[PDB]
Formats: sequence, structure tokens, C-alpha cells
Amino acid sequence: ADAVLRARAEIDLAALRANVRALRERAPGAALMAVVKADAYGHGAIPCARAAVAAGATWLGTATPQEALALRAAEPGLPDDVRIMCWLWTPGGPWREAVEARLDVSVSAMWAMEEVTGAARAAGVPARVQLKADTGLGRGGCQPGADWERLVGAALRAEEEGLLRVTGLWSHFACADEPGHPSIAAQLTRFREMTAYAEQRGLRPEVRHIANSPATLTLPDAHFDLVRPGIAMYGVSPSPEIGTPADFGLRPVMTLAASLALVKQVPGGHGVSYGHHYTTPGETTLGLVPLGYADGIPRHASSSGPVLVDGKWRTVAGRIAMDQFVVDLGGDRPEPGAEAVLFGPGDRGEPTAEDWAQAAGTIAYEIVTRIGSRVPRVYVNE
Amino acid sequence: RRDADAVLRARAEIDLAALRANVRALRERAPGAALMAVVKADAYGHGAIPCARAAVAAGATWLGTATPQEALALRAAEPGLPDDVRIMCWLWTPGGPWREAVEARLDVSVSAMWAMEEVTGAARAAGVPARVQLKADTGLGRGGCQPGADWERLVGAALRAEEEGLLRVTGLWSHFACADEPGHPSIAAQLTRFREMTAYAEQRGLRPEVRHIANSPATLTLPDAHFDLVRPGIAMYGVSPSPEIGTPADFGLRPVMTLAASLALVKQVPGGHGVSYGHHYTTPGETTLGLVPLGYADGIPRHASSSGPVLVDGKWRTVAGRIAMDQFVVDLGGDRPEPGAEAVLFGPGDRGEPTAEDWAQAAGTIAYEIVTRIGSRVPRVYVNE
Ligand SMILES: Cc1ncc(COP(=O)(O)O)c(CN[C@@H]2CONC2=O)c1O
Ligand SMILES: Cc1ncc(COP(=O)(O)O)c(CN[C@@H]2CONC2=O)c1O
Ligand SMILES: [Cl-]
Ligand SMILES: [Cl-]
Ligand SMILES: [Cl-]
Ligand code: NA
Ligand code: NA
Repeated sequence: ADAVLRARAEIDLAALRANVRALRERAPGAALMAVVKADAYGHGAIPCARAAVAAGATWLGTATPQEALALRAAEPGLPDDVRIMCWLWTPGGPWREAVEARLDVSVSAMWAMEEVTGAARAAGVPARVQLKADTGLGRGGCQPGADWERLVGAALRAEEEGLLRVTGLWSHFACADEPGHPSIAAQLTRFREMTAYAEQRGLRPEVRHIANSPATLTLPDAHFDLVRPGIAMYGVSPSPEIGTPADFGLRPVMTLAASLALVKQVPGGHGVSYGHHYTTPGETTLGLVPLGYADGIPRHASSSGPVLVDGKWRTVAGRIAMDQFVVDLGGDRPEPGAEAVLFGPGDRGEPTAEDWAQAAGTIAYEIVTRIGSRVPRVYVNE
Repeated sequence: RRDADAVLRARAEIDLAALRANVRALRERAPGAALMAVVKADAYGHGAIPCARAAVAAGATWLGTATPQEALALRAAEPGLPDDVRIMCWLWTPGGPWREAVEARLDVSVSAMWAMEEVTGAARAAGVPARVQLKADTGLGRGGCQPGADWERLVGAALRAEEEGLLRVTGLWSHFACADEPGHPSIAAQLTRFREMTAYAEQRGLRPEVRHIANSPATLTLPDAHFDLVRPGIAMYGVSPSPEIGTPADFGLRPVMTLAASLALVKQVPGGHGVSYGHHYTTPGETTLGLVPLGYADGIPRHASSSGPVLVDGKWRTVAGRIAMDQFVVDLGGDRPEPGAEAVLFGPGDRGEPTAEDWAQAAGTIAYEIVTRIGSRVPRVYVNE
């Protein structure tokens, strides 16, 4: 692909492996799940899954069943013994294909309990089921009290019939990226209660797990049998409040770069881009970076996004357009085709994804995950 | 059946009859001009090839893309689009596939000497002449050639390449900065500069088939800016360029995309229960919550946290707290739709659902960004092909 000449997202799989390594050291009591949903947070699902497994991940996590099934179908195959879990299900989804593919499937509700049991019955092989507990996030889990009682009950019956085995009990935190937030302790308490209850009724899960990246990095009591450090595996800190990648032995995996399309002199008083929200203060040079919001450069970073060009940080001049944006180069005259580095690990003087997050009023998770399909991915150290 | 399966979670429904109607409506609105169907960025999220075909059927005689790869993909479509449709691309960088573009008969934009040298080199090596459009920077300060010496030199090099039989300048074009703000003084200033820079080029000897400057908001509001060709991108997808310009209905337009999902969970929760990351929403009393299985990886902007609208079970709901990567929650106020019930995030608006403009407002952006960044994990379903 000559598509890389315009722009590319370089994915350093050696950095990803080092991150997995570092996260395994940080959670020595637990298995590590490589969360590779959303096309591995924009980094490429299958290449990142292989690298994570090579570095010691024994679980893969996806949102949709289609994502998990694509991992099972990869050629050459990932090891047959890697566990693959998926959790974002709707009525009528491919439960039977998931059971036949030996996926761990999350169940938060009776409807899904019924459908997976029906699918196991029709497939003639038992399902592996994880029960999700809503411990305080108020999102995908089963509520405590009657809902949980009923769900645990139906799971035991299906076990009795040989239709499934409950392989895990899990939940997810709301505010683990704010250390000391009182909801963290409240959720852990509730997690302990709800899991104690399920085990006393007779469930025998292989894994209990609640930890995402910020809990993995800051709460050893929340590690249990399995940690799910998604954003950290891609070398990106969950928040500045938690710390920098370097604080945890982490290195950003993605570098986003483009080649300048145009370098041109313009007079003072010349408007730049839509709405003319920037006006040259005097005679100067403008550089055209051929990436825009269709490529995942957030429109919210208009006037603020940083980019390394020709030895200095520049910032976006005025509005980001669909396919491009402009920087004021202050008189410098790099060649057309010169490298513009939007973000990376930061060790060459370039910005990081967290700098973009700040410029766009969002979090670094969104920045890396929404880099568009029009930007080719280049895998290094595969 | 694998098709039938991903649509169960969510889908972006693309009504090509609405797109064809929009192209007809735009052609009425610019009777002096050919219409270019701007299908860059995967047709603003709607699907490049299906939209290109529909637009051509409805009378578009030009297709516009940003990258050469987009344009080459249109040339290569099977079945082919008509051989006589013109396909233009404009976002080039040094060393791009100029020769392949020349051999594929694309119109290629040039704003600079580097590019003039590369395309002339490629035409020389291919042994076939290039079709080149010169872009003028009339005030936008983005991709065009500046007036004065830069333009003089570019027009000069183009004439020499014409003299050698290496290319023909097929167009002279530009693009507006503020056409979405009617009466903004930059509009007239750019048109005046466009007229001068194009007059200059023609008097030096260039004979373009088309002159063009109009995007959607100019096409809709500025008949003097139509020239020989209009490029109404967002309007073709039935979306107004701004509320200042008007609503789609004001222009005989209908939104082409409908974004919908199937509820993944409906559950009862007590009062005082936090909802989603950071607990920016707390249930005020006992209630029901609905889980919509779409998140910012699917293109639901995180900026619409606490504000995005969605039609569920007969009423508009709004996002409760933070939108997550793969899902968000709504407070259903006690209602108990079935799991799997339809949640309509946006569409043309005639069934009581929100529009892409409502999402733009909720997310502090423009409707262009909403439709364009709907993620590849959302399948597109084409109706009225
Ligand atoms: C159920 C589940 N487990 C673990 C993770 C890993 O989170 P970290 O990436 O924070 O480690 C996530 C993803 N969290 C994303 C981030 O945005 N919204 C989500 O659902 C998730 O949804
Ligand atoms: C060169 C060019 N021509 C025509 C159009 C059509 O514009 P409308 O969609 O506004 O009709 C665009 C789209 N402009 C996109 C829209 O956002 N940013 C851009 O550069 C464009 O870049
Ligand atoms: Cl939850
Ligand atoms: Cl701005
Ligand atoms: Cl310009
Ligand atoms: Na929870
Ligand atoms: Na211009």
C-alpha cells in the first residue's frame, strides 16, 4: 500500500508485548486477559491478540460475539487453549455458534440464560458462562437481590442438566480511575457479597474478576483470579490522576503520522479553514496535514491539537476538516512530504495520545480507538 | 445469515431512494451546472460505491473523492460505473500513485509545483495525457495555490505541459470558508478572487471544461457560485450544512442515514444508584435502565455523554452519564420495553426520532462529523437500491 504515504498508524507489537509483561508483573496472583474489543482499541484485533498471547495473556476479551468468533477463526490459529470471552449480547444473537466455538459468554439476565441454555441443548455441547454482577456501575450486570438469586438459581439448574458450567463471576468498576473514590470500596464489598452468595449456593467458577486497567495498576485487592487491563496493554494510562505510562513501565503502542501535502507562504490577515477561526497575524508559512475527522482526528481539537513538524510542536490552525487540517509553520519551510507526527510514545519529542485527549476534551481511550479505517495500520516487530 | 446476525445489535440503514431524491432536488437547485456526487470518506459514512451508483442514476455526472485510493476504488467497482463518469480526487502527497491515476483517467487536482512536476513525470512515463484541475486558494487557506506569483508560475507550468501534450487543464476550482454563514463578507471576497484567478488563467491560454467553487451551503444559497459544476456533499446525504442555512425540509432534502440499535438489557434499579463511569448520573428514585449496545468505538461521540437523544419505547430518552466504548445507558423512567426493542438514535425524523443535527448539538459538533464517523463495526443496510 502506497496508502501509507499519506498517513499511517504504526503499531509496535514489541511495545504491546512489553506492556503485557509489565502488567503481569503488577498482578502476580492473576491471569491476564488481553482486551481486544473494538479492533483492539483501534490497533488491530488479531495482530494484537497474537502478540498478547505470546507475552503471557491466557484470556482474550471482546465485546461482541462477532469479534470473539473472528479470533477463533483466525488463520493460523491462536492456541486452542486460549480462553476467549465476549459480553455484549442481544436477543437472538449467535449463541449456538459461540458455544460450538467454546467461547466464555457473559450472561446478565434471564432472557440470555434461556437463550444460551437452548443453544447448548441444540448444539449437544455445554456452554461456558460467566455471570455478570452489577456491583454499582449500573450498566450491563445483574442487580443484587432477587435478580441475582433467580439468575444463580437458573444457572445451577442448567449445571444440573449438563447444559453449562458457570466458569466465572465478574463485574466492572465505575470510578477506579479516581483513586480513593468511595464507590470503589462499595463496589468491591458488593462484589464479595454477590460472589460469596453464588458460591454458597453451589457455583464453582474458575475465575472471579473485576479489574480494568486503573484497578489493575492501583488496587491489588481487586486482582482476584484475572485482570482485564485494556488501555494499559496499549501503553496508554487510564488517566493522568493514575499516572503516566512510564510510571507503570508502559509504552504507547500506536504512533500516528502523516506526510505534509503542501507548504505555502501566505500574507498576514489571511483566514485559515472553515469559519476563519484563525487568521494569520502576519506573513507566514502554512502546512497542510492530510488527516481530518473522517480519519479520527477529533473536530473538538480544532485550534488545539498538537503535532510535531520540522523539529517543533505546532498546533492546529482553526477548524479541522473532514480530510485535512492546517498548521501555521511560523515561516519554516519543510519540504512537502515531510513527516508530521501527531502522537506516539513521546520519546522523539512528539505528542502523546493523552495530549490529544486534552486538546479534544476527551480521554485517550477515545483518541486511539476511533482512528479511522482510512488510516492504514503498519505492524512493526510482529 | 452472518449478515442477518450483526444487524441484530445495530445498524445504519441507508435509503438510496432518499439519496436519489436529494440529487434530483440539488440538480433542480443548480440548473446551469453539472452535479458532482462527493463520495469521499466512504460517502460520508454511507458507503462509497452504493452511493456513487445511486447518485449517477439520479443525474450526477462527476464523482468527487479526497484520496486517490478512493477514486481508484470507484474506477475498479464491479459492475463498473459508467465509463463516461468523471472522477476527481484532490488529496495528494509526494510520491502518490500519479501514474495509476493518469492511466485510470481521473481528474487530479494540483495546487503546487511539486505536484505539477510529479503528474507531468507520470504522464510522460505512462505515454497518456493527464486531466488536471488547478486549485486556487481564494481565501480558505487550506489546499489551494495562492494568488500572485505562485499562481502565475503554476499556470505557466501547466501551459508548458499542455504544449508538450502531457496534460490538459480540465478545471479550475476552489472551496469556500464561510458559505454556511449567508452574507459573511469572505464569500464575496472569495468569489471575486476566484473570478480574477480564473480570468487570469484563461487569458494566459488555459481552456478548462469546468470552473467550480460550490459546496452544499453555496449550492443551496448562491446561484452566482454555481458556474459549470456544483459539489453538494452533505446535502446529498440529506443533511443541512447548518441550522443557519436551514433544515433539510427547507430544501426538499431527506436524511439518508438511520442509526438504530436493539436494547441489550432492561432492568430495575433503586434510587441513589450511580450510572456509568464517574457516576455523572444518579437515579433520583426507583426506575428502569435500558442498555443501548453502541458506544464511542461505533461512533457515538463521547461528548454526547448526559445529552444524546434516542427514541425508545415511544419516547425520547437521553443518555444517562458517560457514553462508554461499546454501550451507553438511558433512564427509561419505569417503562419496561422488551430486550431487543428498537432504539432509534437518528434518522430523517418523520417517525418521531432524533436527527443527526440533534446529535451534533448534543455533542458540540456538526452533523457532518456525526454521520461520517459512524464506525465500521456498525453494519450498513442498503434500502431501495
Ligand atoms: C467489561 C470490560 N472489561 C474490561 C475493560 C478494560 O478497561 P480498561 O481499558 O479501562 O482497562 C473494559 C473496557 N473499558 C472501556 C473504556 O471505555 N468504555 C469501556 O467499556 C470493559 O468494558
Ligand atoms: C474539496 C471539497 N469539495 C466539496 C465538498 C462538499 O462540501 P459539503 O459537504 O459542505 O457540500 C467538500 C466537503 N468538505 C468537507 C466537509 O467537512 N470538511 C471538509 O473538507 C470538499 O472538501
Ligand atoms: Cl454493571
Ligand atoms: Cl477553531
Ligand atoms: Cl484553499
Ligand atoms: Na458494576
Ligand atoms: Na480557497
